[PDB]
Amino acid sequence: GGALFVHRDTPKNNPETPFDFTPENYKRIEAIVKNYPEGHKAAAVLPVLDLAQRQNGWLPISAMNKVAEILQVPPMRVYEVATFYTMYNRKPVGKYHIQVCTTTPCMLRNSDSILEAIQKKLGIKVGETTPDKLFTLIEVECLGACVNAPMVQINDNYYEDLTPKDIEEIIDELKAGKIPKPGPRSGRFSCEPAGGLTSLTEPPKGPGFGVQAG
Amino acid sequence: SNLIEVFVDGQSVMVEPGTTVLQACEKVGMQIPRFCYHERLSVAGNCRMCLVEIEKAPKVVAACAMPVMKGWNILTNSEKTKKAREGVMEFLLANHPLDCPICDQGGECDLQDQSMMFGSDRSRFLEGKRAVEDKNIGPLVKTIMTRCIQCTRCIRFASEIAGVDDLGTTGRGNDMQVGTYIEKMFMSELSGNIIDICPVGALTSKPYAFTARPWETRKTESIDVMDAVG
Amino acid sequence: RFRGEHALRRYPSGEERCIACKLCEAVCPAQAITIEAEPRADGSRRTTRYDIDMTKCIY
Amino acid sequence: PKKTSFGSLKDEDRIFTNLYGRHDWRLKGAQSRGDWYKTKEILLKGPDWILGEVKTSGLRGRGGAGFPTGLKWSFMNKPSDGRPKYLVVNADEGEPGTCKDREIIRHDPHKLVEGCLVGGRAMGARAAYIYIRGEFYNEASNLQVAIREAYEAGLIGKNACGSGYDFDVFVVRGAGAYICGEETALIESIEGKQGKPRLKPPFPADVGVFGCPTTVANVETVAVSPTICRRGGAWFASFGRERNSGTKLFNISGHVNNPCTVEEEMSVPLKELIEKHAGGVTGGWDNLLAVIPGGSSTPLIPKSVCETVLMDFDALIQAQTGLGTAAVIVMDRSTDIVKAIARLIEFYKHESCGQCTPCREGVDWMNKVMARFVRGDARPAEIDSLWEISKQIEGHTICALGDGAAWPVQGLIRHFRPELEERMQRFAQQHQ
Amino acid sequence: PLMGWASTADPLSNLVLTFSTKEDAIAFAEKNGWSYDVEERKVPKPKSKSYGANFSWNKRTRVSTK
Amino acid sequence: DNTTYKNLQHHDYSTYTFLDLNLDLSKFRMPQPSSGRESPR
Ligand SMILES: Cc1cc2nc3c(=O)[nH]c(=O)nc-3n(C[C@H](O)[C@H](O)[C@H](O)COP(=O)(O)O)c2cc1C
Ligand code: SF4
Ligand code: SF4
Ligand code: SF4
Ligand code: SF4
Ligand code: FES
Ligand code: FES
Repeated sequence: GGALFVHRDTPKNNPETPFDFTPENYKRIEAIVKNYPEGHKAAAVLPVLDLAQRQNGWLPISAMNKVAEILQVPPMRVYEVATFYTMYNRKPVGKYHIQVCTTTPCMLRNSDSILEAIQKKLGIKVGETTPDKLFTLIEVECLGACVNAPMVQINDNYYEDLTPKDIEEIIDELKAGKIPKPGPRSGRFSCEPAGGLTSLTEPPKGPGFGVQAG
Repeated sequence: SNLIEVFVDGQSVMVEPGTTVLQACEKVGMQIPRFCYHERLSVAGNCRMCLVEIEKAPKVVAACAMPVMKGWNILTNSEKTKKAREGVMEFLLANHPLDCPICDQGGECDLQDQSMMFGSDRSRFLEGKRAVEDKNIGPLVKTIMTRCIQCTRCIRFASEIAGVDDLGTTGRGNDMQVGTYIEKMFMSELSGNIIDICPVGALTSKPYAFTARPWETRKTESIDVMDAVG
Repeated sequence: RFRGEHALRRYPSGEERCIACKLCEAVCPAQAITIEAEPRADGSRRTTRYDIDMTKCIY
Repeated sequence: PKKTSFGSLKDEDRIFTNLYGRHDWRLKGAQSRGDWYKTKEILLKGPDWILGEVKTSGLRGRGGAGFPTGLKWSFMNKPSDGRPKYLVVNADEGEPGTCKDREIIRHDPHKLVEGCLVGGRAMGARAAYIYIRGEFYNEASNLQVAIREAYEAGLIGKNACGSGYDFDVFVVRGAGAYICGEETALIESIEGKQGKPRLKPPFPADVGVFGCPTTVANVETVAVSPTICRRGGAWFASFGRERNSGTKLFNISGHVNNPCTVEEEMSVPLKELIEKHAGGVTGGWDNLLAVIPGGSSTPLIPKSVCETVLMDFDALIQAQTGLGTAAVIVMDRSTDIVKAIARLIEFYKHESCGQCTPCREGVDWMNKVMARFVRGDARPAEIDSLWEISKQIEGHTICALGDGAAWPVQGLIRHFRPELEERMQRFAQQHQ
Repeated sequence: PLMGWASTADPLSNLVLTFSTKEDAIAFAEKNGWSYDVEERKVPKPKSKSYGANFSWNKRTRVSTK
Repeated sequence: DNTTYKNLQHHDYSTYTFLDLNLDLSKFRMPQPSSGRESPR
């Protein structure tokens, strides 16, 4: 299309670029493949390729061909799966991959202020990996954590109910390397009403009430 | 006995239990306009031009893959259908280049035929018109992918019949490119035939190139040599 | 709007504005035109032989 | 029975304890909280009693589908075949302003798993997949821990709960796409092929995951179902109007003080849903502009309507906007709603697949047109063009997303049209 | 040699005559006096396409990429 | 009825533990069917 962040092709530079799984990781992949009925075994392409991106921060095309080899599937399905889904990044990123929900009530919640504050505090524009390494900034659509005030994502974590000052706090904590507590902050610990802790306040019922007359 | 009465415009016809809708309309002479469906290729819901209304039924059903229970009455010219066809044709013509002068299939391409004989007469939607990076493939197949309607024919053929399995789609929304992701040459026996299956001018014959034009040429029956299959 | 003789035109920085698309030949009510188009060096398409019979031509 | 009064809630009769992340999260905590109690007697009591139990409850599905569960799960009662059966629990939560599945699967895993087992034995499924949004790594990991607890306890697996039946469960993370949450394309995302939805004439029931009969059901349905079997049928049917009965989560977002998550009676006045549970509308009840009921796919509700309209599938259909996932968002008057809904359209454009031409083209249109409305450089006649675009898209495509992308615009057009042409006109003036 | 348009003495080259049924072809050929040769009509062979057969369990047919 | 958030243990996950727990879930489960073939090809 005309409006795109990055196109999807392999032009050059990684035909043979080395990628190898770790033996323990072969054990892991075997464990994964054991979860599907035989005669298919192609269902594991997506989880195994996930794993590839997991141990190697970004997958080169040699990783795609390699997974296709491990599962003995035509590689074009591997490339296809790699492009069609958002998780997989086919281009290298930094150690920390920053993701913000700009769409809807996060958007209604001032999250744009969060984005701008990030761009200034880090000092770079959107979509560009920072000079040196380890910080990348892209906005993603709804991540599902919503009632908690506008959320930002770092690798496998949810920072919820985020004000710009605390954004700066987190970012500098990552500059030092100490990863802050994942859970949402400024009260609201684990998705609650801030004021009342309303609805159920009572001790939960035991294994009763189930009489059923049977 | 393993036959089913199903009306077409009130005209009954006896068909087999599990023949498609499009076939059932073929039997009485209706040819429902279509793209991605092809006689030799497995069914897909991509083109959406096959839509047809069945009375008493609120939604329009796709005639390609819909099996025919007993007693369906298939109204081809019902207003809802024609509106559906005009719609689908419009959305297809939304993003398409104007290549008909340069394009090789100008005397043939089914977008022009079905465009006149079905779709609406005037377009809309000014700001728009995405473009696609073209991809060289073989010496045989000249490739301009901007004209691609993304109808999945070439894929299904290469997979099932050709057996190479090297063609696919990568993308979402507006942006889906149909072809090799790694820019590999695709060449095989039977590969050239793909230029007949591409319904639009996306794929065409490289050596035949620009030389000719369909209406000007005189077709002549013949046989083949160089292969004992006759 | 007067109709004289059949000049071909080209773009500024002349490209041979003719694309070879065959239409002018296709609608010719006297059939008198000829177009044969071989893709040239640049890969763009122009006409090899583009002919008219002003005899046959009804203007 | 329960008369027109609804929205009054009774604690200790609720379904989900711990939803706020309290007390003890384990098989031991959930054990003492009532999960997995007598459940062997359910499974040995037979499938038909479970099915008839759900139908007696008359509960309705989730995810905005609104279909009755007893039928969907009743399809699988077909005499068995040489091919296995599965239970696919949908853990994906798409659309904005929701949080629906996340909080449940985090704070009460064993209820979800127990639901999976009860449904599996009910329809005869061999195993239960759970496909979760890949964003949820930590969450689904907690799910892994709880499932491991279930196997170590011998609670599921071979001879689950010591019963005469064995039911395994598997869990698969997602690849991070919205349409993976759709009933059908989910199947093939499990199959490893890029997720795109199948045509409906083959049903998921008839030909499912790996081509074998299976069903798809949301975390709410599956998770609540075993306790539905343990509450006695009509008990659950006590709440809500007899058309749509029982309880459901309502996750309030948008602009209100204390946006949060609660569980309520099915039928509730939206006004009460705001007042007596989550804070209040910022700036007062009169400061609201419009409210989006349920999922983002649902059309707008104007003030004078949402004031009087309760929360019900059928009642909201009377409001012309079908109910979504029940997580509602509200909008300040100060905000520009055209920008909000336009951005929502951008969400739909970025999440969709390229099979049906009508979404992959039309939704492009509505993106660019809605952006033009944001800048207001269009002309007044064009809004109706946008309408007929939405109509010609709706109903012509495979999945509901295409339909789901048509409704919001239509909503914005119906009530708020006169708000457009003043922005149209002030662009005419300001620009010329 | 002046231009190179194709040329012939073949006054009958460009004729074509549309007939409804073959009996009318042989009829007009017989009657009109010049010898003829008939080719037999061919049609598409009736097929069974079941969309579900794309996804089937043990059957070799399965659609990759769909 | 002490009020404290008790899932704090989930903050302790590096990015392996999901799949590693899948490894720890090895066996414990019925062998799944073979269909008719090794691969659909
Ligand atoms: C566009 C679209 C989005 C969907 N999003 C979700 C989702 O976020 N979560 C989910 O569990 N199911 C989702 N579904 C699937 C529905 O849950 C499914 O149609 C149905 O509700 C499952 O049956 P149930 O109501 O018994 O759970 C989606 C379906 C479509 C078409
Ligand atoms: S593909 Fe068809 S519609 Fe498009 S330029 Fe070629 S002839 Fe015209
Ligand atoms: S290249 Fe041609 S055959 Fe292939 S999807 Fe595009 S239009 Fe269809
Ligand atoms: S072939 Fe004829 S109609 Fe086409 S560009 Fe040339 S002069 Fe014009
Ligand atoms: S409407 Fe769009 S997203 Fe949905 S199945 Fe069709 S092509 Fe895919
Ligand atoms: S033939 Fe039915 S969708 Fe193309
Ligand atoms: S709206 Fe931002 S996370 Fe759902």
